[PDB]
Amino acid sequence: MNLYTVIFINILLSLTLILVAFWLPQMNLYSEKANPYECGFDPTSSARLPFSMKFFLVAITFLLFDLEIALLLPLPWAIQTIKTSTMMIMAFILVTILSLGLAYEWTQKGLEWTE
Amino acid sequence: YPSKETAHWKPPPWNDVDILKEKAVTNMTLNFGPQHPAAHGVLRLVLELSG
Amino acid sequence: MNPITLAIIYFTIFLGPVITMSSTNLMLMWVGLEFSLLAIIPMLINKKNPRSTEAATKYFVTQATASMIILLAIVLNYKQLGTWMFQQQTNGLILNMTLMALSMKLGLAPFHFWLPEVTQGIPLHMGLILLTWQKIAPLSILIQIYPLLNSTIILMLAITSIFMGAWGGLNQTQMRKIMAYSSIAHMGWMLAILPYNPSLTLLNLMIYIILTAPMFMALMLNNSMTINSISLLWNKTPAMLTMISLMLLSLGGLPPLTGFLPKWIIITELMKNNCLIMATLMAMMALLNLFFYTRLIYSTSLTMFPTNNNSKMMTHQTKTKPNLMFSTLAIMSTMTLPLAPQLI
Amino acid sequence: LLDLIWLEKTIPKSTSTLHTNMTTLTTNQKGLIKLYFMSFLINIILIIILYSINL
Amino acid sequence: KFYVREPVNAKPNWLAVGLSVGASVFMWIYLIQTHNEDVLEYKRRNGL
Amino acid sequence: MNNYIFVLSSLFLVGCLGLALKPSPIYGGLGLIVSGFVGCLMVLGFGGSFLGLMVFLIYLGGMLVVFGYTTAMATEEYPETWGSNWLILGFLVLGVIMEVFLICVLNYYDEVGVINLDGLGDWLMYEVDDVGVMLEGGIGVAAMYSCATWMMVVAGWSLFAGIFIIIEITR
Amino acid sequence: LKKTTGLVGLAVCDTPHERLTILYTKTLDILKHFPKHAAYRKYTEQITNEKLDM
Amino acid sequence: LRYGLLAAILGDKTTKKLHEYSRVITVDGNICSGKNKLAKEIAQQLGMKHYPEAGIQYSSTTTGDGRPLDIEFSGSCSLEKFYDDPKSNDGNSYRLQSWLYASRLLQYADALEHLLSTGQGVVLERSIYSDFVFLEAMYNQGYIRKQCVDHYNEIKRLTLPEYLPPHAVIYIDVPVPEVQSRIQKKGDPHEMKVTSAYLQDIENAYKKTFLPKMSEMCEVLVYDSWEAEDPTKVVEDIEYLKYNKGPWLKQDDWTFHYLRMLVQDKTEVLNYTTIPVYLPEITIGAHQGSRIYNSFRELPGRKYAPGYNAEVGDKWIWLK
Amino acid sequence: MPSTFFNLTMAFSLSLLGTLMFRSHLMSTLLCLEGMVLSLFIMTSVTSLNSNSMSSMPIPITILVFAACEAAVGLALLVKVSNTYGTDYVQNLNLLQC
Ligand SMILES: CCCCCCCCCCCCO[C@@H]1O[C@H](CO)[C@@H](O[C@H]2O[C@H](CO)[C@@H](O)[C@H](O)[C@H]2O)[C@H](O)[C@H]1O
Ligand SMILES: CCCCCCCCCCCCO[C@@H]1O[C@H](CO)[C@@H](O[C@H]2O[C@H](CO)[C@@H](O)[C@H](O)[C@H]2O)[C@H](O)[C@H]1O
Repeated sequence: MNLYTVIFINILLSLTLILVAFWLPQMNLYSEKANPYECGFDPTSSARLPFSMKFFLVAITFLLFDLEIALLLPLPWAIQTIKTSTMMIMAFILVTILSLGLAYEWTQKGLEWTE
Repeated sequence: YPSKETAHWKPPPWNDVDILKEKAVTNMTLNFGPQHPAAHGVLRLVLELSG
Repeated sequence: MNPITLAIIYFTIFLGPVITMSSTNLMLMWVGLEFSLLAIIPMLINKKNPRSTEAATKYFVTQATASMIILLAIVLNYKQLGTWMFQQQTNGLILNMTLMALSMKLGLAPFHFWLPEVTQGIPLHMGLILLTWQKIAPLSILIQIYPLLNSTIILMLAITSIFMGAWGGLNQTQMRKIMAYSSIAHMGWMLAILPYNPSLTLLNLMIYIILTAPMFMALMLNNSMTINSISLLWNKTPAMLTMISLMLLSLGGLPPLTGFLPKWIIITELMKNNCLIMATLMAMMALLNLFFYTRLIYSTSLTMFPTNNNSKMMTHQTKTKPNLMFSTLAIMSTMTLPLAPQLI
Repeated sequence: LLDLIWLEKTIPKSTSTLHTNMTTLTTNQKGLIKLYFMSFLINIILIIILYSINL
Repeated sequence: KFYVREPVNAKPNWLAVGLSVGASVFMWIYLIQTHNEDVLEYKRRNGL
Repeated sequence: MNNYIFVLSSLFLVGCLGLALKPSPIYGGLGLIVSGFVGCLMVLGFGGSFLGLMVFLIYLGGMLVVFGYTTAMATEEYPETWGSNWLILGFLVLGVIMEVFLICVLNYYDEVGVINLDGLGDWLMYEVDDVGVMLEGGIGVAAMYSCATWMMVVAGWSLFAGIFIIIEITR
Repeated sequence: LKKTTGLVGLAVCDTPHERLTILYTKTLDILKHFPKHAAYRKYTEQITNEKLDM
Repeated sequence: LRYGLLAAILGDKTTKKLHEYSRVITVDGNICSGKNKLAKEIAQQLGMKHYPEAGIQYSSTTTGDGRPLDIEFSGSCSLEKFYDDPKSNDGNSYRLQSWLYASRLLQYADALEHLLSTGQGVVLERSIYSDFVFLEAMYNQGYIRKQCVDHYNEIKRLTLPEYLPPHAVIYIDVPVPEVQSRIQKKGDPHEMKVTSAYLQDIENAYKKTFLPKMSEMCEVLVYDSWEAEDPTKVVEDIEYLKYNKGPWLKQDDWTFHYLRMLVQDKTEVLNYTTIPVYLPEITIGAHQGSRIYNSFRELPGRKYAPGYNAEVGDKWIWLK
Repeated sequence: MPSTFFNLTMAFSLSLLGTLMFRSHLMSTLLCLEGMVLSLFIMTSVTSLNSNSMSSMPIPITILVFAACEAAVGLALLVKVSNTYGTDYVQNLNLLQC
């Protein structure tokens, strides 16, 4: 119950600061003030248009590497096993396969940003 | 067996390659200035950026 | 593709099904399914043309949905029986959903609209894998649970697919789509006889594979992909016409050819089990298949279609493409009925 | 009246027609995944209903 | 001599041929030995 | 507290309902983040720990990459929220009320069955080893390094092949 | 052989004498087609012959 | 071993053999532009291999006996007949054009195969890239039909994208009056009937399409008539070309391997030239095609496969 | 347990329903699939924790791993279709109708 209490207290503190920030200041709302910002000149186009991601390949590769992280995170409890040799062999194979995948991607220019 | 709909259908390309209506690449248009920390105050560099 | 990618991708395509058929655990069978699904897609999209990408996307979405439904079935069976295999006591809806989702994976009707499109999009040498090697795993998953399946659902799907494949075959001019529809019909027979005697389902799978692979390699020979295109073999490669005719007729299922043995034996089993109406209807509707194969035979072997001036240089140039496996499979598929007793 | 017309219409040509009508009814699909998966949804519902009613 | 591009299959691949003939004779010998052994074992297990 | 777990499951249902209604991918990612958090909490309340935290971590990473992809490809001049489309809004409210009414109906027809709102929270945990020590789910998961090495082999191969497959799909 | 030229983008030429003889001869050939009275012809021929001789 | 993935793994990497003079130069020009002399001389000086211009008999000359075959087998298209009657109602003009395009495609495949295999360079006299000029000229003059234009463009779309363009193009520009003068001097009875309008259309197509299109990727040099002579000058220019422009730069071992596999199989090369588009000019009837095929498949040495013709002088058949 | 399993099954059902009926953007369909993945993992996790079966807790992690791999493949396919057509709209994926 303690963790819930403290997290709710943090939420309430942040939200209270926001509400004070929105209801205390004196305001004046008008179109020119409200309109978006772009270095003093009007937007040539809206910011919702497609924005090419030049690291898409590395971004996807991150997914698989993070799942490998997941597979590895049990090691602190694994080492408390009796089959230490088996655990060692399996972890070594896993990490070496990780390294080989990364090395192949590197040698194949996966990490070089796309232009 | 042609029917009402299948009249507008056309034979598929011999090689699988299909001629497509060109996709114009529309680079975004940023305004690197005038009021930018790196524009030295009075440059409206109209950058045309891809990504 | 570089050699290492070829090795890994092909090895994974080979691994997936082997895991599925050598796994005692439902989660591991699901792992085999996912292996096949993931590994096939790069081979499909190898060409990187607009049609290829769309075919790969269709395959991906459909197969992912099927895999999730199967995984739900597995998880609910776990919730019920504390185990990872289907038991006689397992809830009926779980088995119904498994049959339904493996039907979607296999391409059976009415979940069949996806197969023709993907087959049309993808190249022939991968169409062969799609219509042969990728069916072994799902059908194995069913066969391992055959005693518990639902006769009503299975017969409904089977007859639906026979009718749908037969009707779809007529309209199509494209060889790739024609072979997709033939796949649908033959799978319809396979599932029709699955609940009663899976040995004959496996017999039909074997004969269908042994007949389709030769035909796909025949198409690969001249990259033929249309009725008009295949019509030019009398000029480009006359020798193959005889065996192409025999093989199309066998797939249709005429008596002297092997194609009869699957249908005849399956009808025999169904009649033994008193499935007269479904057996009759399936046998009747399996003749549209002979019709839309006979049209091909007419176009290629029995009549000589107009040719082009430039085929003369194709004549001049030499050819070294037909394999030994083509001859072996073609003969052993279209001249083996007298050894039928050993097959069953 | 009979041999060249009515018999041909009744036995061969009626069958030929009906089957062509059915192939042109079924095969022509617009080819969109949205509609295809809608049909798969209808299959879902129908199997559920059959299971329920047959108990 | 007649052909401009050297015929791909100009002379027999002695290696492939010798392998094929050797495999065939070995297969026939093995099969005959196996058939004899099977007959002998059938007689042995069924009292002639 | 009696209604703790049921409330969490209902919130999960609502988040999944929003995702199914399919707003713009940005709101889809936000909804799935909330749903992943609630699911992690359900797992935590069911005695789990490592599994809930792992789902939360992996899902945060996945939605990060997904958002990056959406800003680039899955974008529109006017992204549609849950409330923007009147049909989406109406069916959101309809789904909420429908689930409420379905809960009531199942409770009424089966007083004890799939749902036991009366007696709710009385069957969350079934058994616990009171004086045990090694009962933590991390142990079961780590078993992949000893008793279930086949699981590790297949999963590691899946990721390895994923590297090559992704590179060649994106070539 | 010079490892580098100070100027950026101007890469070292392995066969400078051959390249120069080739270019100068080509120039002297194209000049023949100018009218014999052309001041350009006269001056450019003097210049090119000087450098070719060097 | 046939070049395959196995040989590629074990060696036979194209980049291992490529050298400075391993290029694909294409000499181009209007009729009687002196192309042949310059082509031979460039090839000789640079140590590369010269490929004469593809004719109606190219496939026959390069396969089997190497002897020119009958025209019925070799396309039934006559250049002399084209000049005598260019609008003949038997459709000889477009038949000739399609056959020449297909033969140029075959020659290009052979030259690319040679380059990627031996590592030697190749010099060519016109190619598939430059071939469209003649078709455009025929269409403009009115000798061929718009459907034939459509057909040729379609086949080029199917075939051209697969192969890498030539490294450098060397275009000889000679004005139409002097083209006519040279043709008169050559004094071919049937060639003398080519019209100035036709020659000017060829020249216009060249300048207004081919050179602008090639300069986008290849390295394009233009020599007038007076510069064309003294080929040593052109060899010098080729020597001091620097190719920083073109699809060639981004290739590597595996792309070269797939191109090699495509070219090695001459069937795949010519597959799309036989698309079953039923255009009367190229379409042949079943009876005539069957007669031609039966006649061909009993010519001395063309009944069985290259290695199995006992009549010509092959033996060990019972073992092969 | 019972109410939780009912709500989780309903959640998976709704996400499956969302996947089956599209709505233009392919990315949203991928997200719906991913949500079904979440629900299935939760089902397995709660079942295992309820049964105290620590030998089956290795399996939800395998579910996550393989679902992540397929999601990555899906994202790559989205990238390719976007390169082809300029958007991820599923309407454009209609060529193979012929
Ligand atoms: C009791 C059971 C036994 C009875 C079984 C009867 C089954 C007989 C099936 C015969 C089918 C033959 O199918 C035949 O297809 C050809 C195509 O060339 C059609 O051919 C005709 O079609 C239409 C007329 O409708 C014309 O436009 C066309 O030019 C003409 O060729 C025939 O009209 C049809 O009869
Ligand atoms: C109980 C099952 C029994 C199955 C056995 C019978 C098989 C039936 C075969 C059906 C297919 C016959 O295919 C037959 O094709 C011809 C043309 O080829 C169609 O006939 C067509 O002719 C021309 C175009 O070609 C059109 O002008 C005409 O309107 C159209 O109908 C017939 O309408 C169709 O019936």
